[PDB]
Amino acid sequence: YHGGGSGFGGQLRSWNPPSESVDAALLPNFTRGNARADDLVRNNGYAANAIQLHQDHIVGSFFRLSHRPSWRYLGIGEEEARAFSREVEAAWKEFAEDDCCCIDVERKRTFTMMIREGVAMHAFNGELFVQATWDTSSSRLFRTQFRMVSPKRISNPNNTGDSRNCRAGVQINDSGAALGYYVSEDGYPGWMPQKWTWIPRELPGGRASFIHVFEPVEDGQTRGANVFYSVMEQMKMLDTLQNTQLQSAIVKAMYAATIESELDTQSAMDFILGANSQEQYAAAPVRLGGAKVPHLMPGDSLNLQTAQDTDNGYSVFEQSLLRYIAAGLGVSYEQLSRNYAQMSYSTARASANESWAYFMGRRKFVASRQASQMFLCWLEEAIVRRVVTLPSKARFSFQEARSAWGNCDWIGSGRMAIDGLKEVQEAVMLIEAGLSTYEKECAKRGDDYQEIFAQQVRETMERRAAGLKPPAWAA
Amino acid sequence: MYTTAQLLAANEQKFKFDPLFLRLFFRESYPFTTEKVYLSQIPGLVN
Amino acid sequence: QNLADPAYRRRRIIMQNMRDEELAIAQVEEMQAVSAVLKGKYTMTGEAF
Repeated sequence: YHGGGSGFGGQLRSWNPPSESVDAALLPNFTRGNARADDLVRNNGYAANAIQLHQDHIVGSFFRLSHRPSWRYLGIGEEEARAFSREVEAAWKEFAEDDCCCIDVERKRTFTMMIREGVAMHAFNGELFVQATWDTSSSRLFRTQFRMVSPKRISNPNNTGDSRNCRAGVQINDSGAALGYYVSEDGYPGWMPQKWTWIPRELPGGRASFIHVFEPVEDGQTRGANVFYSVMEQMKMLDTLQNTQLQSAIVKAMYAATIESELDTQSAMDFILGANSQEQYAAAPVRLGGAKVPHLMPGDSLNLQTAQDTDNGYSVFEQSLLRYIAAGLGVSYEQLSRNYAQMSYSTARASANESWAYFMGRRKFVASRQASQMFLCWLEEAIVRRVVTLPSKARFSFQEARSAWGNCDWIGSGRMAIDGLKEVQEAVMLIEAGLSTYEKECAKRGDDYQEIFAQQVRETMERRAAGLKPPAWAA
Repeated sequence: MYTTAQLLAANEQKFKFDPLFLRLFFRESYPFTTEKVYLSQIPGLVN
Repeated sequence: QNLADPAYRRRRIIMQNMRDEELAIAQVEEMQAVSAVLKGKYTMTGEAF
């Protein structure tokens, strides 16, 4: 091509990017890249807002679980399948949201909030590390414990030159499949000697010992890259500009007026401004009276500096940069920057729904994956303990049918309404037209049809007993 | 001066060497944990 | 009969070193305190100080 070679008369003649693999492009300065990204997200208001939006929209307040077993594939009657489904759902609802916080080892988290922790960690560091443990304590019915570990906890020991198999703390097979990890102890305080430990990705018995969740851009990408990588400098310089602009405004406004007399400073201040009245260096404090007009002789002049407009394009320039950063992060500019001005309903809806589609995609590709992994890990312990009896006519056992038995998804916060009435009208019209299902609409609203029907029945019978009024579902 | 001079080949013709002794006679590896290394043998001879 | 990795040997060596460092620090403060509430006057001096 023409632009491919050198450019329109040199231009990018001296710019030859070093064609290389993703690992070559990220490993050499992976540590400092993560450090810069976390520093920006930690001490930048916009980045903190972005990560908060991620953790509040990907999952939100609740993370409901819905399991559908592959009864058709497993040759299982649907009634037995759904009985087992409700049993495992009851077990999950009594286990995951346990107030013990004993699902996690540190006892300081709950399931939904650690899901948020994981998705935020993946968002602002490009990868996610979780581990599973079998507690030795016999007090709890379930001995499984969970813990998320920062990627910085996983590194090549001795920080040596990277090897083919051991890749900055991960062991890959001949085909490149990861099988083991190197995780070191906590580094606070880092002055104590630091010790690593090798952990298999999964138990030889099939249990998933460790869970690595990320989106690999290219094959062989052992470690994910945070989304910030493309905008770090262009947001760091932005915040530096904001700080410098604020300081410049302060210094420009702090002088205001000047005096050009010939006499000494204290006498000039006494004769032109006031002050004095000293009870007994520190210049002189001037009394804040009202409407003081002085008298002057030749060689004296009071000049009030006109200063300058303090926002000469700064606001619009930072607005454009915020548009750029919103494009980079994939979230809507209005959400990122608290700017809803002069926006039409249709255009606001378009931006909001495209951002919502992005968020739903990221949810499905991150939170669903990690939730499925941890859910299967817990389910293996559950079936081993035989708390719930798997149907006796299984054509395949759980060991090979992990995916078959673990067929389940999750529902986060639903598509929250922009108008409400339009959405409910769409729901009712689709239902009366038979174009959708109670499952679809309750998922869109963050509900579930089974227990919503149970609640409807309970309220109906309560109203029947009370003799108040039959609601709009009778006979 | 006007010496654009695109290059097309970077031939090395560097070296010709392959151990093959690493696979001929010393297939097994044993890195040390300690410093002192002990090896012995047993002679077989009798009247 | 039961050796150990020289890495672990270094680890325990450093642990012992930190322990004796802490002891040496603590005894300095204890000497400070005994001098202080023993006579009130208290001077600190030494080579290269």
